[PDB]
Amino acid sequence: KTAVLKLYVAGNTPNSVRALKTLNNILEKEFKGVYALKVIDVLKNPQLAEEDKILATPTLAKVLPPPVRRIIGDLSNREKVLIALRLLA
Amino acid sequence: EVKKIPTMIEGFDDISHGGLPQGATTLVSGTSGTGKTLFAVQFLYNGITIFNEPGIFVTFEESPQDIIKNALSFGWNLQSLIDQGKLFILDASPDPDGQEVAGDFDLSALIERIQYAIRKYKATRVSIDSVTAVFQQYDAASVVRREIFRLAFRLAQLGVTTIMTTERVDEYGPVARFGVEEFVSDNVVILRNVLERRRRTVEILKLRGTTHMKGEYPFTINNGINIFDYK
Amino acid sequence: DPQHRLSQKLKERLGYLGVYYKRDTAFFFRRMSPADKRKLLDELRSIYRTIVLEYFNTDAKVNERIDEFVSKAFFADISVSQVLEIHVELMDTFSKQLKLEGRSEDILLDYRLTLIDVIAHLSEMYRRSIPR
Amino acid sequence: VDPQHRLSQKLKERLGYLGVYYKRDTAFFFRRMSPADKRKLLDELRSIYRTIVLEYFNTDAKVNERIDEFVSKAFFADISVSQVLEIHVELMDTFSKQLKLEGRSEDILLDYRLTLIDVIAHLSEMYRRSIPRE
Repeated sequence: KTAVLKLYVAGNTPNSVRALKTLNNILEKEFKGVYALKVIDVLKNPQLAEEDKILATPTLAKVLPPPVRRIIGDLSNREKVLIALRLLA
Repeated sequence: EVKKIPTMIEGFDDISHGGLPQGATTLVSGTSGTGKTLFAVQFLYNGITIFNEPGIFVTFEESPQDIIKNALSFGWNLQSLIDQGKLFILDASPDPDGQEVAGDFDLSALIERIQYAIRKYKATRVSIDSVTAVFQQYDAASVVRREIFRLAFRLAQLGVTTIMTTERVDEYGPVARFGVEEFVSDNVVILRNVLERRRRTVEILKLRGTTHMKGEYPFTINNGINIFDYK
Repeated sequence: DPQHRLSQKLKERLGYLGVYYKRDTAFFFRRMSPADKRKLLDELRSIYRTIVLEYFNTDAKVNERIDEFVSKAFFADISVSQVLEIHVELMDTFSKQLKLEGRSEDILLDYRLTLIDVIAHLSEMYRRSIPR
Repeated sequence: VDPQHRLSQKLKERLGYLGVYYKRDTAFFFRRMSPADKRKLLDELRSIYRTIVLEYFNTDAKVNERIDEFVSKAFFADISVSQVLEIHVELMDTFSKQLKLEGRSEDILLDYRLTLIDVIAHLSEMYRRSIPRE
């Protein structure tokens, strides 16, 4: 019932903007529980992308709930995001 | 009118009339077990130990810890260079716990990580092994293709000399798998390994805008690549 | 200089785009039962103590427990003072343990960088928060 | 007692006097300033911090109110802790070359790490109250 998430984006490209939009509305409306979403621009904070071995943008790295998993893409296929937040089997 | 930097790989600077085109990308293509990875390591190893030019090794399938020990298997201790901060292995291999795809994407983070590593370690030489693996870790060949081009473009702008290793289908056919020779096009080196006993060969298929010895030449793998019989 | 290397580290890891968030007031430190209050406090102590002893080690990754500490501090809304209290108490223990060994307490001063590291991160979450 | 301990007790004392949370005007943030107004702000901060450091550890000084003046300007300008550390480091670098030219020990510079912790601690508490709370 706690989410710690990092969203790695690349500037303000449409894929990144879409992913942030999708991900935000899921957390505030269909998620219940406490969460913190960190949005990181790899063009501005590359070292953070090196630490987490990020290759693609946008990338969603779930820290909590366990186990740690990565989701790539603008997050159009929402179910893959819901399963990670545990809101659906 | 194009300048080259010496690889110091025995016999290569001669068949290539100086070495690799500075500030450019050279493809090094071949089937499995042709010495592409060995070529890529030796390139950076010499750059560091002979010319004190730091290097980045980008790996797409092999883990960094299997690069270092497969290098031991070739006769070189990379961990020393890493510990002096002259060699950096960028881990661009997949996460074994898996990566789920849930929409469209690009490889911007990869490009920025590489640029960042180049500037942090002041590198002038980069090796990328093996770029075809990417096509199999993501199913969007057209964006993968585009990102590889854009990576080459950025590497050029940063004024860095680069080797990209590439898998082949067969010893005599398409130059590189997934048609990467259509974007990274100017400089191509092919490595073959065919049968009594194995025969290994190196061919400089293309080195656009400059001179090179043409055709296949034989080489042996004995503590490095050793090319011979070329006058 | 470890001071120049804390500075460059902060430029590399901080200055995020934004932090979106939802906290529950029921789980703030100040609103917890006396049992849950110090249970939270033992976790913070453990993580920080883990951070400090691994901070100057070359091949360790202190930054993700720094991030775990900060997230934990953030969701409980613990004050900066409480963080400083954790540092001071831990340093006191290190001090009494160092006296029994007859060794210098001068290394303790370098852990002040560790403290600055943590406080910087915690504040950056707040400073980069996108309320509502 | 130990100044680390009474830096500590002093921070607990300041908890009751703060407002529950604060509201700043984004128009007055550092990131929206002209390059000229930006350097105008950073030099005032540099000047104030230098004054804080050199009067820090002085019993008969009112360092806490210049600390409060530094912190207030940095917070309402939305200055980061990172930027504060940069100010400290430059000053310590200046101090270092001046102490070597006088042939004195650079160990006092380590004592100023406490001064830095004092300022950033206050600044960070302001940020903890930069979002709505109850």
